[PDB]
Amino acid sequence: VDKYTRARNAGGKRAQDCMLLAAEGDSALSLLRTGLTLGKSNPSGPSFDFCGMISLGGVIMNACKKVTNITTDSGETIMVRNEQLTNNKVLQGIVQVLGLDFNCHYKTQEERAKLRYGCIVACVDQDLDGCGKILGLLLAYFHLFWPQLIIHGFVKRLLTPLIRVYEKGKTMPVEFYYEQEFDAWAKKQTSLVNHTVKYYKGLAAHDTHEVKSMFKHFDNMVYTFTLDDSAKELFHIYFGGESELRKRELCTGVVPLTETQTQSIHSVRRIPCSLHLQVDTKAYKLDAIERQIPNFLDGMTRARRKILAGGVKCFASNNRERKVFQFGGYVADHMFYHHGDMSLNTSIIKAAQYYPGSSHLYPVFIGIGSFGSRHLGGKDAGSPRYISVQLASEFIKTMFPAEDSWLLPYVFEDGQRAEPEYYVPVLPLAIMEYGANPSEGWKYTTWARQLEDILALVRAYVDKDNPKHELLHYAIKHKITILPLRPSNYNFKGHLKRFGQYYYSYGTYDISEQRNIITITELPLRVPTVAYIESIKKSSNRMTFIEEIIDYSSSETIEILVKLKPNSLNRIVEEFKETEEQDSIENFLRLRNCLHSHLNFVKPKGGIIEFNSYYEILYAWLPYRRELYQKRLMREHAVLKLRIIMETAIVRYINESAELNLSHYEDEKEASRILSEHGFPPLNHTLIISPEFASIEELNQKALQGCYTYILSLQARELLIAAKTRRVEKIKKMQARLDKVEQLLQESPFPGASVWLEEIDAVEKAIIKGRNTQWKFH
Amino acid sequence: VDKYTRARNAGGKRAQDCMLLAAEGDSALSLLRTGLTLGKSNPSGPSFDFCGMISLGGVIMNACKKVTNITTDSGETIMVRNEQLTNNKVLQGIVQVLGLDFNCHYKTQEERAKLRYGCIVACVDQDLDGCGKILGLLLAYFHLFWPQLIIHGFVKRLLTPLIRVYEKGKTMPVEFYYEQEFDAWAKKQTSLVNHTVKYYKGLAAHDTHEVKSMFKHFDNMVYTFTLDDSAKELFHIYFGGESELRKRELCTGVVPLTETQTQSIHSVRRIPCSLHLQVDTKAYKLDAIERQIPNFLDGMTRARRKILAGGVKCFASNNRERKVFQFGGYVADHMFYHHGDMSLNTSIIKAAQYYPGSSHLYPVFIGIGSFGSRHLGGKDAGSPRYISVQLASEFIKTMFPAEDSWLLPYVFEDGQRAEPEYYVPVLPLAIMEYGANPSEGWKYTTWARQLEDILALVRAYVDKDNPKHELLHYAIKHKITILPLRPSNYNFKGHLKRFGQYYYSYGTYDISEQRNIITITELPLRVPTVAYIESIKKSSNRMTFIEEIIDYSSSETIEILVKLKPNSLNRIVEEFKETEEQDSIENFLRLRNCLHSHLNFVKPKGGIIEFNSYYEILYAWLPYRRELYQKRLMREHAVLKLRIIMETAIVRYINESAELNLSHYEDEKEASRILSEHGFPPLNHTLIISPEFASIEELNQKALQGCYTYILSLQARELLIAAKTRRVEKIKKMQARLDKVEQLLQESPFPGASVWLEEIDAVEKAIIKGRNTQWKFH
DNA sequence: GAGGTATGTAGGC
DNA sequence: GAGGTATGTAGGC
DNA sequence: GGCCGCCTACATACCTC
DNA sequence: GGCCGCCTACATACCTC
Ligand SMILES: COc1cc([C@@H]2c3cc4c(cc3[C@@H](O[C@@H]3O[C@@H]5CO[C@@H](C)O[C@H]5[C@H](O)[C@H]3O)[C@H]3COC(=O)[C@H]23)OCO4)cc(OC)c1O
Ligand SMILES: COc1cc([C@@H]2c3cc4c(cc3[C@@H](O[C@@H]3O[C@@H]5CO[C@@H](C)O[C@H]5[C@H](O)[C@H]3O)[C@H]3COC(=O)[C@H]23)OCO4)cc(OC)c1O
Ligand SMILES: [Mg+2]
Ligand SMILES: [Mg+2]
Repeated sequence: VDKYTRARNAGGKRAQDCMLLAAEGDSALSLLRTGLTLGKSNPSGPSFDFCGMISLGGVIMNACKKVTNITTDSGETIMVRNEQLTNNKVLQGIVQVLGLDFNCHYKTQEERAKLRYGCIVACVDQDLDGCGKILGLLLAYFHLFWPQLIIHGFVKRLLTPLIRVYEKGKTMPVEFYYEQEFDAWAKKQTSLVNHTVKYYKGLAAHDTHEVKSMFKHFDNMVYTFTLDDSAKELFHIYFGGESELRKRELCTGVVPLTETQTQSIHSVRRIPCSLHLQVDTKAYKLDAIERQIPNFLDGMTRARRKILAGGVKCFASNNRERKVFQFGGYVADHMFYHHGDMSLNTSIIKAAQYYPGSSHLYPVFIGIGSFGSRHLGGKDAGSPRYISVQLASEFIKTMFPAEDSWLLPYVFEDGQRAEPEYYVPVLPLAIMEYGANPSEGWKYTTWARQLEDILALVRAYVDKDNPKHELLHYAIKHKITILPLRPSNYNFKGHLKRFGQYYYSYGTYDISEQRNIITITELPLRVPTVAYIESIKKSSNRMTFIEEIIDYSSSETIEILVKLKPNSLNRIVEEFKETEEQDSIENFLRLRNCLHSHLNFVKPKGGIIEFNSYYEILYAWLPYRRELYQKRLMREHAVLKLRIIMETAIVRYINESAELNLSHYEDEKEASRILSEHGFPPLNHTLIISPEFASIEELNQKALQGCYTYILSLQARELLIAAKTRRVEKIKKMQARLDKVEQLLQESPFPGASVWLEEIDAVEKAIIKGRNTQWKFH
Repeated sequence: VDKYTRARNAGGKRAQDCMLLAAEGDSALSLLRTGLTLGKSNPSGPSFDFCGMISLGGVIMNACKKVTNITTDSGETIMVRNEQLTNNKVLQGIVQVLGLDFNCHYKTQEERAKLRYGCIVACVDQDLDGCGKILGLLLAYFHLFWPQLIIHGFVKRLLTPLIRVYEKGKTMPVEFYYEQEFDAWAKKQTSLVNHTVKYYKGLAAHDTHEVKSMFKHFDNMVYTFTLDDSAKELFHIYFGGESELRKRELCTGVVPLTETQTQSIHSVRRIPCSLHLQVDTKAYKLDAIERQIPNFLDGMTRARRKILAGGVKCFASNNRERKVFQFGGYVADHMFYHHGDMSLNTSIIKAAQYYPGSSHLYPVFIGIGSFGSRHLGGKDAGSPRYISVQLASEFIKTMFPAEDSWLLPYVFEDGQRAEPEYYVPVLPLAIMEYGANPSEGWKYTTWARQLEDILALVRAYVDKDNPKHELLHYAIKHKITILPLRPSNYNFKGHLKRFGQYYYSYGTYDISEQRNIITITELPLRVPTVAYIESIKKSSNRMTFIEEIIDYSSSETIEILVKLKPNSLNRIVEEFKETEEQDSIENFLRLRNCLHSHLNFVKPKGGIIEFNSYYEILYAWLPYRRELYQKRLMREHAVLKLRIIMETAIVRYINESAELNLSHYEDEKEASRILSEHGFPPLNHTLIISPEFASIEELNQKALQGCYTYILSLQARELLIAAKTRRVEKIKKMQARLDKVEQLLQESPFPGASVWLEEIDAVEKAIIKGRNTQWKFH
């Protein structure tokens, strides 16, 4: 068994006194090695005797979905392990280490005494990924096979502090375990004075003195799992079985533990399995749902919106090419991505990919390097080390305006601003892209719609001159859906058809009877075009009718020749019995693809939402964009009023500076006093010149007060009359813009509808420019 | 054979038309895959037929040092391959692919026809590492075993452009191959207008259109190696044999190719092996010498000083902990490290390590995490992802002053400033650290001296009040070396002894005759203390006298018990015959270590230098520090005079601003004209407030001219009388400092000697503070 | 007297 | 009517 | 996310005649 | 510096009675 340092005096007569430390990873392995190799000067703490160490190798395989429970009709319920379940390395290694067998029920004391270890202790990072997923899977495995071990306290975990607050002059921390508990303590505290807060997002984050202090009290922080009667149904719901049983379980939200329950947990270290599944596992499931399911407003997940915000910040100053690993490091540093860089780099590569049938029809990045062709389905991309990306600055700036970004709700990580909670683009991305992802109860599949039907719908909704504007609003009222929405034909030489309530994409083929070669030039929408030939070479009877398959397709195009038997050409027609929707050759070559859509997204609040059609998603996305435009115009009006009054005061001071002559006043106090005496308005120029994320009410409440720094901070060069004339012209331009904004707020359909129209035209032009340049705008 | 995609139609009757593409890495593999899978629309270019692909897996093993050439006395010179040479994976894979046997000499045409490929083509990055090292090793292998293959043009390479300059409106580049050629072309060019310069520091840097254009002319850029009569001695010198034979070969410098030779190379693609060894291999050897051998001024290699400069820039704003991989990415991005991050992260970890016997006695970083203990010799450090570092801000700022860093010579990469060419600290790091590195002809071994003898020497050199000042200067004159230099005793409980001309470090042991257990508590200076017990468990007779060895040592301390045979205690004394320098037990347990020093460093110019003693290194380091102090004081004097005159002009304008009243002047032109009329001095305040990297002559030549921006850029708040009084006091302080500087330049030993003394005291205090806090200054 | 074997360091492929 | 087998996507371990 | 072949020198061990 | 086991759902194939 690899990554297993055997504990001495284990497996013998003293085996009942030995514990096995199951680590979720190698960082936990290193922490355990340090703690157990403390050795001398720490006799109370454990050493490698009576303490074995084993790694779980990340998450483990869910055995609830592997067991079959067949042939229980013989009077006994026998459970048969899957061959994939039998051949797993980590589970069989754990079974070998413990010396346990599946056939035996560990009822009496002797059966447990047969074990090679007294108990198994799990050490995982104090986070959702590991405390609720890895530990949850391990607990489910043990409950599924040997419930008596959990009942008799064979399974336990070592609990580590997530957050430590140190008060100055005191060496003991508060070691809080959950974010909610720490927040409650902080709000209970009068102030955070002389308090240093440290977050341990992983076991390896602990320091040498910290791990020494932990292992000094290693007899503590060890909690035994207990099995209740209600735990069976919870284990069945969360792991294994039908997905729907957990769907209705994951649409509610995590119920926090009562104070009495937490007090019982900490007083005596006996964690019920039901409570663990209710809290930690459910929290992990909800987080994974919010992490792997896109938000319908921006059509992109937390990872991809985080990447987009990081790219916007990184490439704003200069659009120079950046290596994928460097950009991922920048995103993790600035956007507070605390998971890793393998998945982040993979997500960046996927976001920057662009080929026929790729997931992203309008990528947010332009990629320099080899990002993979349609033939490998994006799997042939090069390493992130030697691959560069750039921000599609014009497409993003026309699709995600910065002024909109200023007014979006934002996610705050540890009190610091991070990527926005959601973006509200001028056009719905959730309808314009492809995707097929499972996530802990819900599957997400989306097929992109044409960028002619969506444009028509949005323009008819916004433009009052559109003849279908009133009809479209009535459709919004009563869900008529008068205008059509159709799958995108871009980069697809086949043809889409609709039968019943389903769409099918067909590849095209050429038959040369005299040459007896079948030429296929376009395959279904998202087939990898290389796994396709493997599928057609593995169909037993399909391969019998043919002799050779050669792939002459270059990049971006498909051209495959099939040499078949001379007498089979008619026989195939007799073999497959073509229907009205697919031909005999299409049936033979699997050229038809039924496209299914699972329109499951996450709400802006954080829940799950399911749409029956793409019209519903569009109708849900419309009001958010309307309200964003309206509030953006209102904020622009307010800030422009403030800027006009500030600039008028500035010009007045520039005019009167000769008369005032503040060169003979003591300091800023006297100068501010005399400026207030002369009637100059007090206002904080920092907020006026840059409101940033300032709402209307706070903008007003902060601009009503302030200092006279605007007057004091202006340089001598601004006193020249040319600068004053430029300032006056700027005031005229700003007041004209203010009048235009006031006109915009009174527009007939809704405020800012015309601005939405020009934005739509600009983003359409940018998208066309991208399409006709292979998404290489240079 | 792994990483080998067999070419079709190879190994048969058409094998003579097939070529094998030997790639130094997987990025080259990806480039070759793209080029060969271009396929359609590129019929002239090659495809996977007639073109095999194989990876070299980085550098290969040098077979010149593995062959033995034994038993040639039988009338024939038979060469015997080493078992390590036989068992190498990559070389045997290449041999299998080609179908080459070692016994046969490929004289006639039939023997070459027996080969499975027509020729072997090497593709490597156009840089010193790969074109001169990997290709050089491959050429040496082929020349050593089958010279007739090189003679008959079996070995060839594909050459790629290092630098491409594109002129606007023209699609063809200039594709320059060497830095010298590109520099000559650029200086020949009148100006760099409408020219875009792209550097390809690796094959994967090429773009899709670029690789398509390259493979369109793939019949070109293929150069066959030719063997000359003079190539045998060159191959022997550069690879294999004695090191000294190349020592005198690497102390000269690379001789550039003549224009006629380069014209012959590019006319007919026939590269002589002698020219390749003379240019590319020698350049690689010189670069590796400069890369792996520290500079005696700062005692750190190019990578290490690059890391130091990157850390100084990164942690200057905030000393917050940074992950090792993040810091390595920052260093690579800002200091232009174009090799990787594996070696960079390893170097960062080694630089931040601190334990008894570690290489760095005074690390430049304080490490948060597990950097490894003395037991594994630093090999037990954790992964760079979960390990943090901080800059030892006070130690660095007292040891590498910033004002010194302003005046150092700097390395410019592609016209952009990078880490300094060398640091010259207040105390010689080359004398105060450990190290043992081979580098292409020279070995570097250094044992740190005590930080009491070095301090005494430097203080006696600098302080004129020291009673040995004149004696030390006379010693400098005639190399007496009156004062002693001894190895450091810190973190070493043993004792150093000197015999003849060599120093020996001894571990200490305690003998308990009644207990019959030998307890060793301190081992030699740099033994890993775990490989030590492996060495003592592998000595056949040394293990016979003993029964058990147990390691009770914790971190930072050594405590090992040896249980030996009851009657062996006296027999060991009879077995080993103790000498006057080592005892019988010390001989038995290998507790004596002779410390050897190979004082080989790199000159600031770029050569190699060898010192016979540490006194020579100290005497070489002293004048550089003296001159830096003198020039720093000169620059301070000049810039302080400039700041005095600028501030006096500023105060005069602030006083007269009421009378001037520039508020009625049209623009900056008239304002500057009237200021010049009033007698205000013109000078560029940007250089005055921050000369940054500016010499005396350029500082003067730029300060004599300038604009009046200093007057125009000052804010209104500065016109208050308190600001004017503060400015006047600042002028008084700066003039007093100027007088003190003028006094400093007239100091008796040399200018700035006293400043050197205070610097020495400050760095000694900071070092002591680190020493007594386990290098954890917090 | 016998050497050729294996190790080991930092900066790189 | 027979189900259990294998695959496959993106974000994570 | 760990792990593994190589170069370069030079000294020091062991091993075998 | 590449490469490899897992979770999550769901539809669609094949395979076998
Ligand atoms: C060895 O050390 C540990 C490894 C792991 C697993 C892991 C486990 C594996 C395994 C591979 C991996 C690997 O995943 C790979 O990442 C790749 C990243 O690029 C993308 C393109 O492709 C991904 C592979 O699809 C995936 O397989 C690790 C990445 O980060 C992890 O957490 C993964 O192959 C065999 O078992 C967990 C640990 O404890 C927490 C460890 O200590
Ligand atoms: C697989 O892909 C390639 C690999 C390579 C080699 C390499 C080769 C190896 C091998 C390992 C390695 C590995 O070195 C390892 O790095 C580690 C980095 O952390 C430090 C602590 O420890 C280092 C190991 O001491 C070293 O062994 C690569 C790192 O960068 C390289 O260049 C190395 O084990 C077997 O053969 C070259 C290529 O073409 C250019 C490749 O395509
Ligand atoms: Mg985690
Ligand atoms: Mg290179």
